[PDB]
Amino acid sequence: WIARINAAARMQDLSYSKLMHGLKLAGIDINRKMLADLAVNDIASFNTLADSAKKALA
Amino acid sequence: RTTYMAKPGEVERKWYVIDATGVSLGRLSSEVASILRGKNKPQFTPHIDTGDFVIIINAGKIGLTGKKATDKIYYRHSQYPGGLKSRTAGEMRTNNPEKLLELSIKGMLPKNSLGRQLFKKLHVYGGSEHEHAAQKPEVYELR
Amino acid sequence: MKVRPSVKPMCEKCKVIRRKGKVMVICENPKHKQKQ
Amino acid sequence: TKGILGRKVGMTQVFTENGELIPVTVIEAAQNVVLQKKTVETDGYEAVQIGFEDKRAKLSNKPEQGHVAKADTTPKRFIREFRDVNLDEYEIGAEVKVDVFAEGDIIDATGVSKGKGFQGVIKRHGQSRGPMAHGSRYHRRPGSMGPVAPNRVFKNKLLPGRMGGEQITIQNLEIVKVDVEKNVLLVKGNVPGAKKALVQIKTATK
Amino acid sequence: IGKKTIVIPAGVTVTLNGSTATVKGPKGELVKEFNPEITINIEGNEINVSRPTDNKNHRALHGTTRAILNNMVVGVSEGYEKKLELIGVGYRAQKQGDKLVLNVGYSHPVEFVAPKGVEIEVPANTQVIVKGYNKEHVGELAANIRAVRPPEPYKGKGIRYEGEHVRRKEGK
RNA sequence: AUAAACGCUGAAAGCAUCUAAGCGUGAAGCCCCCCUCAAGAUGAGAUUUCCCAUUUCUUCGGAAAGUAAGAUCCCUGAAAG
RNA sequence: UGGCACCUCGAUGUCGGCUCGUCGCAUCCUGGGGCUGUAGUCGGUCCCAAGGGUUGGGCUGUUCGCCCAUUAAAGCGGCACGCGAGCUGGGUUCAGAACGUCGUGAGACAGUUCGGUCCCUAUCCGUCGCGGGCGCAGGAAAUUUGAGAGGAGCUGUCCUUAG
Ligand SMILES: [Mg+2]
Ligand SMILES: [Mg+2]
Ligand SMILES: [Mg+2]
Ligand SMILES: [Mg+2]
Ligand SMILES: [Mg+2]
Ligand SMILES: [Mg+2]
Ligand SMILES: [Mg+2]
Ligand SMILES: [Mg+2]
Ligand SMILES: [Mg+2]
Ligand SMILES: [Mg+2]
Ligand SMILES: [Mg+2]
Ligand SMILES: [Mg+2]
Ligand SMILES: [Mg+2]
Ligand SMILES: [Mg+2]
Ligand SMILES: [Mg+2]
Ligand SMILES: [Mg+2]
Ligand SMILES: [Mg+2]
Ligand SMILES: [Mg+2]
Ligand SMILES: [Mg+2]
Ligand SMILES: [Mg+2]
Ligand SMILES: [Mg+2]
Ligand SMILES: [Mg+2]
Ligand SMILES: [Mg+2]
Ligand SMILES: [Mg+2]
Ligand SMILES: [Mg+2]
Ligand SMILES: [Mg+2]
Ligand SMILES: [Mg+2]
Ligand SMILES: [Mg+2]
Ligand SMILES: [Mg+2]
Ligand SMILES: [Mg+2]
Ligand SMILES: [Mg+2]
Ligand SMILES: [Mg+2]
Ligand SMILES: [Mg+2]
Ligand SMILES: [Zn+2]
Repeated sequence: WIARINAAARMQDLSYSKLMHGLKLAGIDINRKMLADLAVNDIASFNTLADSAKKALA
Repeated sequence: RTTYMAKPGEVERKWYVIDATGVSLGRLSSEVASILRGKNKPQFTPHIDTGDFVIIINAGKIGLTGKKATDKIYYRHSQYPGGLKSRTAGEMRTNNPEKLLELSIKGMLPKNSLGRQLFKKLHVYGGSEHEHAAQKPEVYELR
Repeated sequence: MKVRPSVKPMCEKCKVIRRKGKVMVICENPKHKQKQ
Repeated sequence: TKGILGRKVGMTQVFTENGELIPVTVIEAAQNVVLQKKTVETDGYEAVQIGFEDKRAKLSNKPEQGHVAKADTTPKRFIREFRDVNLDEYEIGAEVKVDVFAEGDIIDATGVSKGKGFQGVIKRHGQSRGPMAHGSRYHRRPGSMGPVAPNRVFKNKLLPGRMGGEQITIQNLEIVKVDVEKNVLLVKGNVPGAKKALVQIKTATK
Repeated sequence: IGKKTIVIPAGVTVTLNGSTATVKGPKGELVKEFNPEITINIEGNEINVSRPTDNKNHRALHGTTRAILNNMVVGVSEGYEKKLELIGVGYRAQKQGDKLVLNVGYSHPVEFVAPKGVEIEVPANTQVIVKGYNKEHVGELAANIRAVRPPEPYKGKGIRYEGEHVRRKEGK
């Protein structure tokens, strides 16, 4: 799951490390299993979550 | 339960051409090995092949920092007594750049049947001309 | 040529240099040539 | 650089004009023709293909019969190639005669050795026997197979096997006399192979 | 201290193209490359060079660039030559057109041909000169000529320059 | 192309210096040259020539059943074993 | 040469020689050099170099060592002191007998002397040769490129240059 999430998040100009930090800092508590599922077959929702994580970091 | 596992032929495999002018040998090989393995896709399944095909041109201008062009040695043994042979890295870059790149990249792939299948997807040319124009490869930029 | 671990000048006109990354002395007296 | 193909006829001797007596081997080189020409634009290397003996159409098949018909001749029994040769000569279908050589040239002979069967290590590799008295029980045996530490036996540990029958070339070997009408070639010394073997004669490399 | 102030005497054509350089005088054409990290200055009759980095890996290059520009300028203007003399019985020298022969006590004559840009002339059987318009080639050709039979300390016989103090011994 | 070594030009370090940038010589040794094996080199290569596009069934995929070029069974043998 | 006592006592055969080698370089010869208290011929010492080469006998079971005659040279070491399901069995280390010496004695002595059973049909890997099968996107006949690998690699004397 971690490898899959990292691959899907590098296309948004983000590491796995930065994305996980932003998700924790934003308050979202979705585990790696559901995030990998979204990365595989709901990429739009994954991009939405990644945008929220980007907002949290800055 | 419910976790996506890919199937053979289910993922598209594309073609890339990478210019190796001035890049360090290992720093190019790491990126190429990651591309071949298929680790840049959210479809990555460890037990099958989802990676891409790679064409490397201008392998004769690959970079070697320090005194590696003369002080790095490549060894072979024929399994006959006293049959060890040596070769320096600058000599191979001058004469067989393709084999230098192939050794470097092959050392970075998994050492099993799948790794042996992945190695067959790499084409290395010492010049700037390749014969795979029928596959319509794209340009890949490093990093 | 003297190959020693203890290269050092032997008279008042010896000279110490470095060639290919190793210390050696040169003199107009050939008996004084040394290298590590 | 020149070259022909021929059969080893026999072995004899002749007297030179000086007075001395020398051994010679007789080679018959009749009926050899140029078949095909290999070029660097088509093959990657330059060579000439020569065929040696006419053979009955009963023994030849359609592929090789078409190949030889492409040069307007009858099927051949031996076909070989020569490199390092000038392609300006050798028109396709032209014949090669023994007079390409002259008395005094230095040549090379290439052929397949006489066959010795399953031979032991003393005939095959020229080993040494063990003592054959003083109580010894070791006469024509190979030897020690190696030390103990490797837990194995190395490669090139010479052992019994099939002895003869390989390709051998022996070089810098003078020519004595050429007879154009009888298509023979008297050349001084030995050549590998039994009688009726194929011998490939060509100009010395060095 | 000091490695500056190149002065072009006269009739010397000097041009700069990228990292290269190009010098022409009355003698011949000399072209060679230089590192881009050095700075080259050109005007009508003066040449100057400066080192922006000012560290060990750059001061030496500044100095050598100044030195070899001076060498190229002076070579085409005034020229370079070296002096060789042969000492000992039986050592002669003859010129076969553009070819040099030496008899230095061997069982076969040794032949030297002057390459392009240099001229070998022999005023007398026991003394030779090499001419040219660059220091490197003239010096190397003279060194190769001397290396056939270098001087020996016991009697002094051999080929040598005009200005070295070859050591002498006794050897009773 | 190099090892030990010998040099040319040359600064750092107004001189000197075989080294730092750049050139040249230099071993029975290294890589070639010479002889042999070698495409199962699964990366299975190349050239020349020969045979051609049949009939039954199949849900396609595919199968069988007579052949062409060619080869073998069987027999006479040795230059081979 | 020793110290320890970690594996082996429901067995890991020991010295020398024979057959067969392979590796290290701290190089005996041959190749290339620096210094010399190197005139020449011959040497001394150090540096690079493992490609090839490196004898036949007398004495002793001998390794070793001395000697004879040669040679360009007669290198030093590792591999279970390489190699006994490859060989020998002279030595050591079984039962017989004798000497010197020790013991009252039966006996004993890294003291000597003469004689003394060396078993095995190769399963797996390994090595040397020779075949069958399938593969190599049609089925065949020949001729070949060469990635890669193996072999070879030694050296004297005489004449001339020139007394
Ligand atoms: Mg001292
Ligand atoms: Mg014997
Ligand atoms: Mg017997
Ligand atoms: Mg093992
Ligand atoms: Mg050279
Ligand atoms: Mg050579
Ligand atoms: Mg093929
Ligand atoms: Mg018969
Ligand atoms: Mg011990
Ligand atoms: Mg204890
Ligand atoms: Mg035990
Ligand atoms: Mg047991
Ligand atoms: Mg050494
Ligand atoms: Mg020597
Ligand atoms: Mg010497
Ligand atoms: Mg040896
Ligand atoms: Mg006797
Ligand atoms: Mg040994
Ligand atoms: Mg043992
Ligand atoms: Mg032993
Ligand atoms: Mg033994
Ligand atoms: Mg054994
Ligand atoms: Mg005994
Ligand atoms: Mg007893
Ligand atoms: Mg008593
Ligand atoms: Mg008896
Ligand atoms: Mg007896
Ligand atoms: Mg006994
Ligand atoms: Mg047996
Ligand atoms: Mg087969
Ligand atoms: Mg090869
Ligand atoms: Mg192989
Ligand atoms: Mg060999
Ligand atoms: Zn001094």
